[PDB]
Amino acid sequence: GSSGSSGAGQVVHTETTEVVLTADPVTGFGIQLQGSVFATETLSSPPLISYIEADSPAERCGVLQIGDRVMAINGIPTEDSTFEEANQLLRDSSITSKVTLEIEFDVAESVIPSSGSGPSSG
Repeated sequence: GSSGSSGAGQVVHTETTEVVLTADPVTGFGIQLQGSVFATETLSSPPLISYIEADSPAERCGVLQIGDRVMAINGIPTEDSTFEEANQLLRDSSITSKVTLEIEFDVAESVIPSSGSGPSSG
């Protein structure tokens, strides 16, 4: 579990962002997820953005990285059903011509960088 003198070890926080993709007149959302076909209940893993079509709205934003961490889809708790379910969500989303993807990222915290070459004050 822990690798090294444990104790006073604070961690960073994580936020969530809503991705608004407009089902293009050709490449609706053009989003791909990674999982499986068969399972027991869930997918034994979160649905990560397998691939993102080009010239698509999912890419246009560029906020959707390959292998993202979708915590939900339009509120849907990505933690059950079959890979198809999630896949269906998108398709359906096409109806309203808008799909919501709950992503999760890290946020910079109060901490000084390392003295070297790269990051410059601004």
